[PDB]
Amino acid sequence: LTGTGVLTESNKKFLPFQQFGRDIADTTDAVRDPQTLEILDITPCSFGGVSVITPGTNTSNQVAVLYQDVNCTEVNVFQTRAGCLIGAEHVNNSYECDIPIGAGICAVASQSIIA
Amino acid sequence: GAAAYYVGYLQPRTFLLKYNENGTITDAVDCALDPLSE
Amino acid sequence: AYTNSFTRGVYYPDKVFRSSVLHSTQDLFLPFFSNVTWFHFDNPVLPFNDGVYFASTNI
Amino acid sequence: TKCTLKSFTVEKGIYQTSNFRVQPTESIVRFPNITNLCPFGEVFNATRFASVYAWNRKRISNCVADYSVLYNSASFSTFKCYGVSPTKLNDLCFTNVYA
Amino acid sequence: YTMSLGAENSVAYSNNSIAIPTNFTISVTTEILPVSMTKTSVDCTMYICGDSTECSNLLLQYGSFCTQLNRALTGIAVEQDKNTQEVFAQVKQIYKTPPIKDFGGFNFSQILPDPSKRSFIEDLLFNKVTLQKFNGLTVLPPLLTDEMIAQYTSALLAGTITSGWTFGAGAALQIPFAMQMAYRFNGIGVTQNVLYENQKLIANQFNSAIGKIQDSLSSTASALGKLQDVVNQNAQALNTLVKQLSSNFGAISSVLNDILSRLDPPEAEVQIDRLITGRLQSLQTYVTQQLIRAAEIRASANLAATKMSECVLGQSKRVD
Amino acid sequence: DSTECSNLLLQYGSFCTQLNRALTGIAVEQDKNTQEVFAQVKQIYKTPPIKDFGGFNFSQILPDPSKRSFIEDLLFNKVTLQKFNGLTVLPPLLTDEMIAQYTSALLAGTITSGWTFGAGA
Amino acid sequence: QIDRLITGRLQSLQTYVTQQLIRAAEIRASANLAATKMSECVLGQSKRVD
Ligand SMILES: *[C@@H]1O[C@H](CO)[C@@H](O[C@@H]2O[C@H](CO)[C@@H](O)[C@H](O)[C@H]2NC(C)=O)[C@H](O)[C@H]1NC(C)=O
Ligand SMILES: *[C@@H]1O[C@H](CO)[C@@H](O[C@@H]2O[C@H](CO)[C@@H](O)[C@H](O)[C@H]2NC(C)=O)[C@H](O)[C@H]1NC(C)=O
Ligand SMILES: *[C@@H]1O[C@H](CO)[C@@H](O[C@@H]2O[C@H](CO)[C@@H](O)[C@H](O)[C@H]2NC(C)=O)[C@H](O)[C@H]1NC(C)=O
Ligand SMILES: *[C@@H]1O[C@H](CO)[C@@H](O)[C@H](O)[C@H]1NC(C)=O
Ligand SMILES: *[C@@H]1O[C@H](CO)[C@@H](O)[C@H](O)[C@H]1NC(C)=O
Ligand SMILES: *[C@@H]1O[C@H](CO)[C@@H](O)[C@H](O)[C@H]1NC(C)=O
Ligand SMILES: *[C@@H]1O[C@H](CO)[C@@H](O)[C@H](O)[C@H]1NC(C)=O
Ligand SMILES: *[C@@H]1O[C@H](CO)[C@@H](O)[C@H](O)[C@H]1NC(C)=O
Ligand SMILES: *[C@@H]1O[C@H](CO)[C@@H](O)[C@H](O)[C@H]1NC(C)=O
Repeated sequence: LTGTGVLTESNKKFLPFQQFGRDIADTTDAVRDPQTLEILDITPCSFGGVSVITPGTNTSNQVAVLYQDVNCTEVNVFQTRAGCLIGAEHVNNSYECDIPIGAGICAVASQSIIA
Repeated sequence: GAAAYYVGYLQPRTFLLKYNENGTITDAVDCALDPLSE
Repeated sequence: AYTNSFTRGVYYPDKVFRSSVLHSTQDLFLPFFSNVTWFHFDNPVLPFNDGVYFASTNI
Repeated sequence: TKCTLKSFTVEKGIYQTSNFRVQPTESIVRFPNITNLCPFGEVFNATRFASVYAWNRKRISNCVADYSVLYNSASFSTFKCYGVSPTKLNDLCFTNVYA
Repeated sequence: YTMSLGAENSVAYSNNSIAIPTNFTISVTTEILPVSMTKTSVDCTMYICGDSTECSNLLLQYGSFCTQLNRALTGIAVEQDKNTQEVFAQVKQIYKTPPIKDFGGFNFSQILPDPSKRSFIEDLLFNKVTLQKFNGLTVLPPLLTDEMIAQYTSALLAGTITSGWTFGAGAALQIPFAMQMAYRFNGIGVTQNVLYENQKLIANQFNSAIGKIQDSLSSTASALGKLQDVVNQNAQALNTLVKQLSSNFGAISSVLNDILSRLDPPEAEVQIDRLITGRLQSLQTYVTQQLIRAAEIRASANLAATKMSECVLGQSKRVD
Repeated sequence: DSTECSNLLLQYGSFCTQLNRALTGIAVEQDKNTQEVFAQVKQIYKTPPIKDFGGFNFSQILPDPSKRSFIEDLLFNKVTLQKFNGLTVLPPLLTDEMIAQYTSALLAGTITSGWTFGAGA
Repeated sequence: QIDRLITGRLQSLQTYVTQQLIRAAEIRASANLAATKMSECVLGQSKRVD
């Protein structure tokens, strides 16, 4: 079996005559090591979409980057429910939504990006 | 003291098996028995 | 001496692990509520008929 | 963004430009602990071959494979596989083999 | 049996006589309308090949197929937020409900929000219904969160109590509630005095009707089948799409990793090309059906917005 | 009725189930459009036996118990309406002599009662 | 050869179904308008012009 992912100890109780399992639709969840007979789950490493926030082309060449639904623990830094947004400056006061992001947060003012 | 023993035969009949939280088969429906199971 | 094979005869079709999920597969099984043969003596030889369900309770 | 939108000017707003993922590291391999080879010579180095109408057949199991000796050497006059690349034969684990 | 169409009555029609009402029942009615779907988004290049350079190498021979599909899905997820903005966000600003509540005896406490949490009914509604994603599929969040929508609806029905159709033209004008209802009666064709003389009975019927709705919803299942349907359809489309990955499509194997792991590039590319053709056709089918459903929802949202404009911010004259 | 073709069809997965479901959804919608258009009245009102509607001649609009109304028969004489394999057609839920009874109820209501018939009693 | 015939016929059928779905959606729109006209013009007296 040749694939990629993260191997973790499996609490999912196998039976003496099971080598690996699938939770749904051919998605193999675990496997028993052919040496130590231990069952480890394969949870694929995080991935997803990346989007760019810009004020345009003439207004500025600066840009903020949003990593959709990713906890910023992998590669300023501010976390939302849309995902982790890096490059924008967070502010407290509220305004009219200019550039929509998601989950009620929108984004340029005073020569920089604001969230 | 003759004891009893039952004997049946198998057939290729599609079954739908119900798995529990323990990964154990606890029920099943025979998909060609009657109109309801069908 | 016939009998009612109520629901017995289900088995694990493969060595793969599933849980908390319904799965439908096609294989050789024992049709539900079919009749079964009952023996108690006379032990004849028996056709194997592409698989055999056997059950009993120590002769 | 300019690259995806096919323009040297990109107006205001939000644009999705690509996906991302974290690349795998430190390759691992777990084969079974069994360590012993099969009598491959016994398959090729023998004169007791069966007649076609009475073709013989044996089984090969519970051993270490490695057929590069048979694959590359001129020992065989014909070497053709059906659905399997011979150059990967050593890296393919099987349940049994029938000869 | 052969179905009956209805009760057979025959109005006694002559030419010298008329029937006229001598009483009235005010009542309430619930009307349910969907206005959105889950903002589905799928990465085509990962869906078809995923973590395989050679596969995408062959995919490049089909040009922009992924680009067109991705773009179409973006255009629908965008108009779902447009639909929600168009139906709810029709109020210039956020009105507030005055703290002292003496609306002529009319008990509106089960419609207005309670700062403890949404209104009682809204909470019952949310708890009435029962709202996967593992390989290149995701769902984007909505722009307007639940608390933000419940803030629009609180501003809306906190306006129409205090100002009526007025607040939907210009500045709000405070008018005592009972006077407003009396006017609306004049608006139908019943002399204003009828409301004042019978104010107590009217308030009682209104309240006992709100309580009847509260209990109809609190007990009758399948109240929101129309709303549940959209969720079921979205879930079904996603589950079928995911399931299709196990289909062989005439290949030697349904898994790309094994074919690739054991076949020389010639035969391997052939089997890959077969798999790709199959998976691509499945994706095209999915996106087409999703677009049709989106168009139907767009029409539904437009109807809902129209109904809100004429029935909430004013008083409809058109019948039924 | 080709076993080999069937075998060569399973390799393509749930295509047929999906197509069948689509045609079922539309057929249900077709039965709903008629339930939603004609079935607007809860009772079946009937035209009074004596007809003295202030001089307005209705005899060509109302049903004629000889058979539908005259105009409807004319309409059914102006249109130009099988299955062989794998293809079929389902009958509608509401038959012709049922729809014509919804029309002959809404029309026997609007006459006697004005618009109140569909507002309340 | 069978695979070739199957792919072809399957595609022709999927095309048919797609066209039926679009046509059905347009008919639905028409039926909705008809329902509105029956509700507003027959069961009462519409005032909107034309
Ligand atoms: C107005 O008067 C008519 C004439 O009787 C009433 O019509 C009938 O009611 C009686 C029972 O009271 C029935 O037996 C008749 O079959 C009805 N139809 C006729 C006579 O054509 C009518 O009900 C009266 N209006 C009200 C509101 O009661
Ligand atoms: C119009 O109908 C209402 C329906 O409630 C009548 O109200 C009832 O009147 C009776 C007789 O006084 C009381 O016993 C009930 O308690 C009233 N019901 C409610 C809910 O308060 C009303 O009387 C009717 N109009 C006339 C003129 O009789
Ligand atoms: C409006 O009606 C609500 C009923 O929902 C009233 O609330 C209740 O008052 C009773 C009387 O003591 C309490 O037992 C209930 O617990 C209260 N809450 C509910 C949810 O029933 C409310 O007081 C009424 N207000 C006015 C002004 O009529
Ligand atoms: C594997 O086998 C070797 C000897 O054959 C032994 O030393 C080692 O402990 C074994 N490991 C396991 C996990 O069985
Ligand atoms: C961009 O900004 C400049 C000045 O800020 C303005 O002149 C121009 O019209 C804007 N739009 C463009 C370059 O498309
Ligand atoms: C993200 O990671 C932090 C720390 O690793 C953790 O506390 C948090 O629960 C995670 N999830 C979110 C949504 O922040
Ligand atoms: C925002 O509010 C929090 C909570 O009072 C405070 O700690 C923080 O300094 C504020 N930041 C700004 C930029 O106002
Ligand atoms: C099976 O799972 C249940 C929870 O669903 C648990 O209570 C039980 O201990 C598990 N093991 C069994 C039943 O052997
Ligand atoms: C046959 O015997 C010769 C002589 O030892 C040896 O070189 C050769 O490898 C043998 N053949 C096989 C298939 O092992």
